[PDB]
Amino acid sequence: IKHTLDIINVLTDQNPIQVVVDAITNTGPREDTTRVGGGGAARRQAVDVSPLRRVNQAIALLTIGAREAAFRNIKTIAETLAEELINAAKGSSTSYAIKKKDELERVAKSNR
Amino acid sequence: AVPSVQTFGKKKSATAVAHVKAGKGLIKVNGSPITLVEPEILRFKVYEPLLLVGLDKFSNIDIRVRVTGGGHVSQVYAIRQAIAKGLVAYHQKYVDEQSKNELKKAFTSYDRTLLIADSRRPEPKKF
Amino acid sequence: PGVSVRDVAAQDFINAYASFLQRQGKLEVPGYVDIVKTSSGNEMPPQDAEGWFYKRAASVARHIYMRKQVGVGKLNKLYGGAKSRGVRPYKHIDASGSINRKVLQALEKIGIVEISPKGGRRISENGQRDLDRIAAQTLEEDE
Amino acid sequence: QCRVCSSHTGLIRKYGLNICRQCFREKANDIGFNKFR
Amino acid sequence: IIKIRITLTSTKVKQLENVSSNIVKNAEQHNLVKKGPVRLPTKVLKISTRTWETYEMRIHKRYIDLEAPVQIVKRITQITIE
Amino acid sequence: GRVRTKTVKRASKALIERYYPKLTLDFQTNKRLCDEIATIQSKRLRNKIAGYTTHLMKRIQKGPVRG
Amino acid sequence: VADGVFYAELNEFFTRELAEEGYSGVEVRVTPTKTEVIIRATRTQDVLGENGRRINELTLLVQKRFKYAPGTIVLYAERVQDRGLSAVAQAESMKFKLLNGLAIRRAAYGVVRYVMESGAKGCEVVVSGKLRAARAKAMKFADGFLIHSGQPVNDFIDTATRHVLMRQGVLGIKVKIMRDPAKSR
RNA sequence: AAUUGCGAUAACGAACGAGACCUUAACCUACUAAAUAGUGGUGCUAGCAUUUGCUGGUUAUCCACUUCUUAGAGGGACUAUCGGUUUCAAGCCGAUGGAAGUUUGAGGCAAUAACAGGUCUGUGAUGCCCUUAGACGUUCUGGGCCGCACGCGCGCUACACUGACGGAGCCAGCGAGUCUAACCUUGGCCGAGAGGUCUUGGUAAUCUUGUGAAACUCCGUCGUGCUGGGGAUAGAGCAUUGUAAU
Repeated sequence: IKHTLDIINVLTDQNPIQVVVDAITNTGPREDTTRVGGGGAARRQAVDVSPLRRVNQAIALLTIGAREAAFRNIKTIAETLAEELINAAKGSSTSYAIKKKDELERVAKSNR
Repeated sequence: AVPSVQTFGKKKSATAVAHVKAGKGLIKVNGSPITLVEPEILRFKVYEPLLLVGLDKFSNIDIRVRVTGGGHVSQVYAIRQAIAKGLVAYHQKYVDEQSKNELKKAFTSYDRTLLIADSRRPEPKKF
Repeated sequence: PGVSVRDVAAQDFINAYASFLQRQGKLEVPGYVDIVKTSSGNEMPPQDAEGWFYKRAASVARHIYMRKQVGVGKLNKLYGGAKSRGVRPYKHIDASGSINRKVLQALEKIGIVEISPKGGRRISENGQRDLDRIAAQTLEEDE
Repeated sequence: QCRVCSSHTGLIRKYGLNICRQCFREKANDIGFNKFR
Repeated sequence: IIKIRITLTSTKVKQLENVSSNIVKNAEQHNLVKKGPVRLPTKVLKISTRTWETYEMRIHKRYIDLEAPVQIVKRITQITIE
Repeated sequence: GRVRTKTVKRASKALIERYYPKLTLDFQTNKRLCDEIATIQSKRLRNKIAGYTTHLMKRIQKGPVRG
Repeated sequence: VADGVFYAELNEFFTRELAEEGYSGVEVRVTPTKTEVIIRATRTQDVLGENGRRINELTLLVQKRFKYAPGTIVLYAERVQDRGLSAVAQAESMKFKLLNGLAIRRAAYGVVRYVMESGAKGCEVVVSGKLRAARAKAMKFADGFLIHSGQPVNDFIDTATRHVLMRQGVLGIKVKIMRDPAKSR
C-alpha cells in the first residue's frame, strides 16, 4: 500500500487516498442478481445489493483483479494495483472492477 | 532517589516493563533506541503514544523499557502501550491529576489499546 | 551520551565493521572461504565470495558485544536455516561449527573476543573500545 | 510390552507404566488423572 | 544450629496450607528465625486421552527455610508427618 | 433462554412474600440480605436468588404480583 | 516405645487393607527389639478365620511388603467388641462426658453419632436423675431402629447401666445399642 | 429452548425426568508473600562520551516490592439497568454500564427403561470329539507382513517475481530429561558436513533454556524463460543407531 500510494503520487495523482476512495465508489455494482427458485427453470432476479456489500464487493473485485494482473508478470503487485486504482478511480474500462461492475449491472438491468 | 514509576504493559504474552524516571529526555527499549525498532513497518506505531501528546512531556523523563515474550508485532504493541501507561502513570502519581487526564484523553480518543489491556487470546481448543 | 554499538543500526554496523576488517585485513581468514557454504541447510555458497567471512565476523562481534558470552552451538543456532528436504517440508538446521571456531580464533588473535571462565566468548574491553570507536565513526558517517 | 496382565491392546507405552486403555480406565482412580474439564 | 530447607509438595491446598501454617506457628512460638512460606507455581500435569479429552492434575509446592538445632528439627519433622 | 430454575424462583418468591420491606431495588444490598437471612451454601446460587429478588422487587413496586 | 508415626502408618495400612474385617483400633506395646501391635477389634471371626486367617495373612503381607524377615517384629491379636456396637464402652464414654461438664444433649448427640458412625442398626440412651434442679427428670435419646420384645432382645441388643456420681446427686445412664442383624455371623 | 409455566376445564395426588450437582475459564497497582521467579535502588567492576549518562558483569553486596511471574482468600455476574416484544405472567430481543450480559462457554454426575453387548485364563461325578506321537507347547535359521496393468482415500511438495537464492536481524510457548544407568546436554578442539573428541551442568521455575523455532523484517543476485519454480527418479562415496541396514 505504501509503494502503491507512492506510485499514485508519481503518476500525477496528488491525492492517492482520494484515488482509493473514488475507486471504491466507481467500482461498486449498485444492483446485481440473485438466483430465485422460479419454478424449475431458475431465472435470476435483480436485487439491489446493500452499500456495505457494495464496499465488500468493490474491494473483493479490486483485490481479485490485482492478484490476477500481478501473477505471472514482471510488473509488481504495487504497480498493477496502482494501475487498477487509477483506471478504476475514474471509469475507463481498462481496469478489472470497472468491467465486472458493468457486467453485474448489465445482468441486473437485463434481469429485473 | 530519582522519582520513578514502574509500570507494566502487555500484548499477547509479551510483557514490557517500563521505568519512567526523572531524567534527560532519554528513551530506551531493551537498551536499544526508540529510533531502532526491529520491524521497520511498525516503527511509527511506537511513535503513536509519543506524538499524540507532544514532545516537551518527555524532556523531564528518562524512559526504560525491558521486554519478555511475544513475537514481533506483539512486542511493538506491548512497548507502545507500556510507553503510554508509564507516561500517564508518571503524570498521575507525581504530576497533577489534570495533566494526567489530558494525556489519557489524548490517548483514549485515538487508540484505547495504549491505555487498556487487550483480550484477543487464543482460546482453549474445546476438546 | 556515549557513542557505542547500542545506538547504531544492525546491518549498518555489520557493513561498517566488516569494511574496517577488510581494509585492515589483520585477521585469520582460511582458504576454504571460496569452497564451503556457511551451513548444511544451504544450496549455494555465499555471493560475497571474497568477503562473506568478514560479514560473518562482523555479525559475530556485534552479537558478542550486546551480551554476556557466546559459544559455538549458540552461533550455530543463530544462523539456522529452513532447509528443504526435497519432498519433505522445511526444518531448522544449525550452521557449521568450523566457521564459528575460525571467526572466534580470528577475533581472539587480534584481541577483540576472549574466553571467559564460564566457558564463553565475551567481548574484551579493547574490543569494547574498538567496536564503540567504529560505531562512533559510523555515527560520524551520518552527519 | 504389557508386563502387568498381558494386555497389549492400547498401552498407555508412555513412561513405562504400560497399562491398556481398557485397564487404564480401570486403574484411573488410583493414580489421579480424573475428570475436570 | 543447623539451617535446613523443607520443601513440601501436595495435591490439595487445605492440608498443605495447614502443614505450612503449623510450621509457621510452631517455629514462631519458640523464637526461630525463618523465611516465610515461599509458594512455587502449581504445575499442571495433563494427558490428552482418546474427538479428544483432557485429564488434569494440579501439583502445589511450598518451601520454608528454618534454622534450628537437631532436637527441634527432628521433632518437627516427625510430628508434621501427615 | 435464561429460565430461572425452580429453587431460585421459589426461594426469591418466598423471601419477597414473607420478608418484603427489607428487600430493595438494588442487587448489592439484597445480596447481603440473602447472605444474612437464608442459609445458601454457595455464593453463585445465592446470587441467582438475590438477583431474582431484585427483579421481582422491580416488578412488585409497579403493582401487586400474585404472591 | 515406638512412635505414633509407625502407629498411624499401620492405621493407614489397616484402614485400606482391613476394610471388611473389622478394624476397630490398635493397641501397641514395645518390649526390647519387639514391637507388639495388637489389632483391636468390629468382629474378630474375620480376623481369626477358619483354622488360623487374617493374622497369618497380614503377618506374611508385612514380611513380603515392608521387607521384614520373620524374627524382628511380632504381630498379635485380641478379641474384644466394637467400641460403637458395645454398650459398655459407650456407657463408659457417656459417663466420661457427663463427668467432664458436658451436658445431656451434646453428649447424647456425640455418643449416638459415634454409634451410628460405627455401623449399628440403632441405639438409645436413657438419662435419668437431677441436673441443677430439685425435681428429677428423665430423657430418651433414640435413633435408628430398635426392637424391644422376644428372643432377638437376647440376640441383638446390648444394654449397660452406669451410676454416674455428680456433685448434686447420682444419675442413671442406660445405653441400649442395636447391632446390625445382617452382620450377626 | 422443553409436558417450563399461565389459563379454561373429570377431576385429585406422587415419582423419576428436565432444569438442577461437580469441574473449569477471564478482571482484580485492594490482601497474603517470596535467592528453584522477577523488578528497581544500591555497593565492587568493564567499555564509551563525558555535563549529569548509556551498555553491563556481580546464585547473596544489602534493601524494598510482587508493577510484572506465582499460591490462595475472597470478590464479581445475579441477564445490573433502560426500551421494544410477550395473556403485557413465567420469558425473548435491541441498547447502556460491566473483566465477563447467547444459559460468560464447555464437558463429567445420577433414577427409570435397552445391551447374549465383551470375558472369568471361575466354579459345579457338568454334555461331548479325542484323550498325546498333535504340536496346542518349545526352539533355531532364512524369507514375509512392503511385492504390482488397476480401482477407493487422506496427506507432503510444487507449477513461482505478494516468488527462489545469497546474506544479515533473531521472536515465543506447551512440554521433557538420567540409579543402581548412558537421559537431556552447555562449553572447548577436529572435520565441507554428517559427525567425532574432551568434559561440564541438571533427578529439575535452578542445567539443557531466554529451548536466539519456523513463518516474519531488511538488503543484494535472479528476470518470467518447465527459469535461478519444482525435486521425483538415479549414480558415487562418507558418517550415525542397531547383532544383522540387502
